[PDB]
Amino acid sequence: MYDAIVVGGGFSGLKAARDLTNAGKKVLLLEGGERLGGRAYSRESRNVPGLRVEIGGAYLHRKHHPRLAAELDRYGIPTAAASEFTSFRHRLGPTAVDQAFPIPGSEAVAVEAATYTLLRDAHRIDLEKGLENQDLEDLDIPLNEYVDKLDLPPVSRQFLLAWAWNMLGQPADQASALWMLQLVAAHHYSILGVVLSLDEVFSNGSADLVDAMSQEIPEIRLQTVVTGIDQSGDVVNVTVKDGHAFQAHSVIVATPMNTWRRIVFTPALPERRRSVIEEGHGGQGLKILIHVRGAEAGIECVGDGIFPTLYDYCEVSESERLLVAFTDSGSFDPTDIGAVKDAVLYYLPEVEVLGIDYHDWIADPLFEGPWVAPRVGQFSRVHKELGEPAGRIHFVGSDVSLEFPGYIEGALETAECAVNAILHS
Amino acid sequence: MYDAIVVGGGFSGLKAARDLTNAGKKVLLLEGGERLGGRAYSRESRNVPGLRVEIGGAYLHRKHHPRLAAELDRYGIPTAAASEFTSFRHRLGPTAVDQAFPIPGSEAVAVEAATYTLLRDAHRIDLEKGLENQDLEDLDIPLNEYVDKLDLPPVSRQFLLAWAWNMLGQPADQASALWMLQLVAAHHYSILGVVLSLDEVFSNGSADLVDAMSQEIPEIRLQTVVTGIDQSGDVVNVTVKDGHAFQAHSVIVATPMNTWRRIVFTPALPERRRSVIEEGHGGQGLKILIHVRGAEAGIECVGDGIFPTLYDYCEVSESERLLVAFTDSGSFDPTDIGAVKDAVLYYLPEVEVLGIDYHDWIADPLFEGPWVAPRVGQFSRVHKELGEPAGRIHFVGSDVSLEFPGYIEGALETAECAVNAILHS
Ligand SMILES: Cc1cc2nc3c(=O)[nH]c(=O)nc-3n(C[C@H](O)[C@H](O)[C@H](O)COP(=O)(O)OP(=O)(O)OC[C@H]3O[C@@H](n4cnc5c(N)ncnc54)[C@H](O)[C@@H]3O)c2cc1C
Ligand SMILES: Cc1cc2nc3c(=O)[nH]c(=O)nc-3n(C[C@H](O)[C@H](O)[C@H](O)COP(=O)(O)OP(=O)(O)OC[C@H]3O[C@@H](n4cnc5c(N)ncnc54)[C@H](O)[C@@H]3O)c2cc1C
Ligand SMILES: NCCc1ccc(O)c(O)c1
Ligand SMILES: NCCc1ccc(O)c(O)c1
Repeated sequence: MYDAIVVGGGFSGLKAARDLTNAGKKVLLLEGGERLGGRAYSRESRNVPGLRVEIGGAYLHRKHHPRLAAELDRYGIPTAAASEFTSFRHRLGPTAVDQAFPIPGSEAVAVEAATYTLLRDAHRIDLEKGLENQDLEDLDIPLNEYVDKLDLPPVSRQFLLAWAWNMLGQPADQASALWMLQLVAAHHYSILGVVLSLDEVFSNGSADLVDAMSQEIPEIRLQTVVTGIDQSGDVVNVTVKDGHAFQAHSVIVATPMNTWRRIVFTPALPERRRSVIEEGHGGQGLKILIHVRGAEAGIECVGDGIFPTLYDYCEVSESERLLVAFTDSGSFDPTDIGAVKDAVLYYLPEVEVLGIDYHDWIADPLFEGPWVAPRVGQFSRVHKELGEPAGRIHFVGSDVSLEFPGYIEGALETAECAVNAILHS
Repeated sequence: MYDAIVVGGGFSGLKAARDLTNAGKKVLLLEGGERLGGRAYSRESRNVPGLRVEIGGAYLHRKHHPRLAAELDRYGIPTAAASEFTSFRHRLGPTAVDQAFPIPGSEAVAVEAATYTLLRDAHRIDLEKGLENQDLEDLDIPLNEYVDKLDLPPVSRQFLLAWAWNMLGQPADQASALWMLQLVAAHHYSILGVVLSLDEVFSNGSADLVDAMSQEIPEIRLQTVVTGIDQSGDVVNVTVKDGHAFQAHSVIVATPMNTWRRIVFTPALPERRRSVIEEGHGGQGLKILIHVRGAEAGIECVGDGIFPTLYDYCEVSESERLLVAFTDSGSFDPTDIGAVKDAVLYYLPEVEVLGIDYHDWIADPLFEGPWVAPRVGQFSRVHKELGEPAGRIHFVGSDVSLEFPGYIEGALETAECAVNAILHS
């Protein structure tokens, strides 16, 4: 019997389990997989033997992510500034300029006006109240309709759409405008900031921080899949797939939102949460690492291709590199290499694709999705509650962070909040 | 005896007198000077014999100025697109980029945030209510204080300040923030638009339109200075400096705001207007035409110099040009050529000043100022009323336009409005 059982060994669970430990509590961390880190997954490249790649969460920005920064400072984890872009190869039409900010002057007045509308709209969201408690329904519509209302000329329109596709992991017709404004809000009410937060990387991968953190957790069970969390008795009983149950005064669910439906909760969770939990969020982010020949360093491409963005990731040799493409799994099949060639050649006709590397987050039973993105209409029905305690069971993780959802920083923030709650209750 | 006496032969009076005429009214136009056009003043250059220069109002933009556009269309007056800028020589510090929009990326987030604040603030102004009827007092503070609140990094801060100086004709400490926001509002709620409205010029000078218009006015008295307007009787009596009085059912005052205090009105004007009329507005715009050698075509300079802006105006020969500088008459003495050399050399150290040409609008008794700019605190006390009828006497002109003050378009709009009022009353 434990003071707390933490279910899930991504950053959320790891921080929770460690902080509770250091506070003097008796803590058990249960991880379903064979590794720690969750959606922060560094490993050897499938294409380049010996090369260590981030297959999920990679980037941070110290100004926007103070908790993460403090983790890095705590353990002396080195960070390098992310791959700089010297070469611009956009597909935004003939009037675009080949630089990082490709808007031409002919569009400046329009961009000015949209910047006001977007920020006005984002200034409606208060980041503590929850997206369902602020009469924001009018905004919770498909992104494409919202962007059609803005009436943007071609370059800025497509530029906005491409990054929106990248960041949200959803085509414009499935993405919620409200959620886009939520990301704008989370970045100190900045549209620009949403892209400028790709500022830094882990010099040796996320696993450095994963290991530094796990060092301080005395009890961890890998390969342990929780299937039931039962709080009907005086002490919470946690049921596991293959073996003896575990019990604790408190349980922290630190698993991905889309996996919650695979656990039996007793009693059943508060009913307002149930339909969203059953359908899952709509995130379909697809990140592909593309092994290439013939690409010069520092390329960045944004445009109207099936890869909204494609840019430099890593140097492999003097002739070979890794590029990264973002798109979504409903729109693109990464196992279709011809398709990948076409998507790449569209921006970079001189570039030869050697191979691809990715992780199928959706098909992974321990995840059932990459980062969170709500379906249209979801989060104006229920959002804040999803991360609220139901009795003695707490819910944490990037997925339910109000402050920085979809980012490592969000995983850390929700954890902090659960820890403090437990240290009083 | 006339249906109407129009006092002043700038664009305002000219349109009024013509439209009233064409409506079948019996109209007399009284002009104090020896020319028509007022602050739209084309003439021979003082520096370059044979060269025709705009010494006042020169630029327009068809999208922002529909009335002016229709005048030009009516008379087939040719317009050329204004001098294009190929060369940028800013004094905005070492991080500025030498292009028309000199903001660097390091400042983009800050500019984004200020753009929201500025436009939010400008969106408070409704362009029909008058700046004194909307609880805008909080904004009617010195521009420098308002801009200090925005907390802008060096390039965008100085860039904003320099154009504000240019457009308002006042140093930051004397200019009202409210008035700046008013200009933003007038340009379809665009900061950018305030500078992009320098779009076109009269191919042969403003006098073309002045003449086309005056052709259609059958009675005009030049060298006729009105000194009194007396409406105590049944018919308005207009007193003139040297000679017999004139009378009419209606009088349109179409003279510059700052000259109104030199006329005796009977009865005295409504008392709320009196103190502003006595002090005059604070406009001190100084436009200097600088004859130069050693300047290549297409130069534009913006910066922190005593000339906030200095840019290409006219080609004189293969070695000689005219540049134009804007500043204000309280800050700079244009008769001091050494000073002019220093101001120019500051941006363009290779450029030799041959001579200068300007008009002293403030010292001209028929004007007592260039374009309107209120003193801090003036227009939130009284603004809309200044252009409102006092009995049978109407007040028109750029100075009192709510829609486009300081522009020819404003002169046209106020006139239209007086004409319609008279055609009913
Ligand atoms: C492609 C991609 C790119 C990203 N890039 C960035 C980025 O650049 N910057 C950034 O900040 N973030 C990025 N992220 C987001 C970030 O990686 C995650 O949002 C964050 O790591 C979430 O961590 P977590 O602790 O909330 O949950 P997770 O990391 O998902 O951890 C959940 C853990 O629970 C375990 N689990 C699941 N089911 C059970 C079960 N029933 N029983 C026991 N254990 C179970 C899982 O194995 C997993 O270890 C990216 C994400 C993806 C998918
Ligand atoms: C330096 C400068 C640059 C400018 N640049 C531009 C520009 O680029 N674009 C733009 O749109 N506008 C510009 N303007 C503004 C524009 O020129 C004026 O605001 C506009 O022409 C005002 O015209 P008006 O009809 O209101 O009055 P005015 O043009 O001033 O006409 C008033 C008339 O009344 C006469 N008068 C004065 N007192 C008496 C009296 N007591 N009795 C009889 N008659 C009298 C004067 O002689 C004058 O003819 C500029 C102005 C200046 C000063
Ligand atoms: N909700 C944003 C999650 C995210 C994080 C990193 C990325 O590179 C990305 O495209 C999207
Ligand atoms: N109130 C703006 C009046 C104005 C008009 C033309 C100019 O060139 C200028 O600097 C200012």
